[PDB]
Parts: sequence; structure tokens; C-alpha cells
Amino acid sequence: MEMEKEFEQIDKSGSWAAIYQDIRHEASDFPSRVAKLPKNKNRNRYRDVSPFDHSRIKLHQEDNDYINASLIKMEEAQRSYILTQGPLPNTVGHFWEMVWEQKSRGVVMLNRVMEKGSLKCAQYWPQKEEKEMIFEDTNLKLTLISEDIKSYYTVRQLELENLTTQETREILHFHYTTWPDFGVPESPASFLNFLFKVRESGSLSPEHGPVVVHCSAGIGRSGTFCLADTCLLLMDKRKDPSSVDIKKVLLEMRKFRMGLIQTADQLRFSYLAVIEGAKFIMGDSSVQDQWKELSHEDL
Repeated sequence: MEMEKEFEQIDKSGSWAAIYQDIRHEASDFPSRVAKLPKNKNRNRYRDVSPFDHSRIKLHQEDNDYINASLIKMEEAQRSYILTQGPLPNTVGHFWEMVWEQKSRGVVMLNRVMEKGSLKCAQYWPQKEEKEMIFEDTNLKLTLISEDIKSYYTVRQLELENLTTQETREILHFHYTTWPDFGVPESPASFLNFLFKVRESGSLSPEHGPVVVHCSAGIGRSGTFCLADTCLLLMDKRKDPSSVDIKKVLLEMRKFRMGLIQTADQLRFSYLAVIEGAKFIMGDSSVQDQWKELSHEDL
């Protein structure tokens, strides 16, 4: 069944909430014992969002290897992602340690530091070239090199230095700044334009470690990003849009981290993004230029 027709069936019958509840019911449940250890209580932003033991990222340190981060491994698509929470004031150093150890080239941030009047993430990267950050617990230094600000998203070029070895790497920070406080964006053009900017950078490519994706809890907006990317990749590999079942891909991803896609309107939005993205995958290259125009990214 073409997903565009499934989409109309669900929309016309008003059954998004019902489909979404079925997904919750069917989703995997695996233990998350390490997350719940008392020594780790101050490393978790939300009590009800934990990585499963089997897919958690381990820090390469002997004292405490725990970070609230999961490795999503999509075997058929041949793409991996690290999904993580917005770093806390005491875990910013752990965050950058993970980036270094996993050899990531890109960090995708889908939230603002302050949303709905409350703090959702620590300010974990430098805002001025001349004021670099030093993370003393993990022996890393971070410098802003350059920033490219567009209307609803910003790309930053960062240099991460391992102070123990003096090795350095370029990290790209992709910051989507215009996800609304409530609901989802009305059109996915801006979303897709951003996703293909991340792709074009090489950050999702197999020669690098997995991209790090986060929002506040690392399951909702972050899940929507990974779900759309994997679905479009699978349609690419097969050049067959009707083979790909978004609901099945989502349940597969939910084997690796709980709760991905937090609302029925994020699910609907995921279908819309994949449907519109398909036009490009199946060979209408000009659509990419239309997304840029519609996104009103400039100025």
C-alpha cells in the first residue's frame, strides 16, 4: 500500500491517535538497569526516558561509563544514529567525550536552549570565537570556528581538541531553531531542506562515526529526524516507495531507544515529510530547489 494512500485513509478517518496508540502497544520493552542505578540519577534529564542496556553508548572511562544515549543501527538502510538527551550542566563534558570516542562528524540539535519559558538543554557549545570552552573532567577543548545563520536553522563549524593528545577534529553543528513550541511545523519543506543539508555535509555517511541527534529528551523531534532519513534512504536503495512501511521502520527503531515519536502529530508529520521527500528520491531533482525557496531560509 502506497503510504500516500494510507495517509489519506488515516487522515480522512481521523485515526492518527489510534494508529499511534497501536505503535506504543506493540513497541519493544527491554531493560534499562544501568540508567536506573543511583549513581546515575544526576546523568538523566527525565525520569521516564532511559536508554536500554543493550544499545546504550558506553563512555570509554572506568569510573562511570554511563550517558543517556542510544545507538540506533538500521541494518538494511546501512545507517546508524546516536540519539541522546540535551546535555545537562554536569554532562556537557560526557557529551563531547562521546562525540570524540564515537568519531562523529555531525551533531544535530532540534530544540532551543529555552522553550516554553524553561531550560531544555545546557549551553554546550561556545557562542563566540574568542571564548573557547574547556571541559576539565574529560580533557577536551571546544572552539567556535564559524557560524552560518539562516532564518530557521544555523550551521556551526567547531574544532574539538583532545587535550591529552593534541589531536583535533572538525565537528559540524546543525541547529534547527524554528520547530514551534507546540505542535509540528505546518509544512515539511523546511524540515527536508535541513535534512538534506545534513546529508550534503557528509555527517551521515559511512566513512564517519554515527551522527549525534538530540532534542530535549532525544526521542520526539529526534525520532522524527531519524525516521524520515531512514525511510527515504530505504526508498532510495529500492527505488520503490510502496515497499517502505513507516510504521514498521518506527517499531524497528524503537527496539533501540524507547519512545521515539512522542505524539500522533509527529507521526503524521513524519509521513508528510517522507511523502514529500519521495519526489526527490524518485528523480525530480528540481524539488530540492523548491524546498529551499519555500523554506525562506535566506535573510
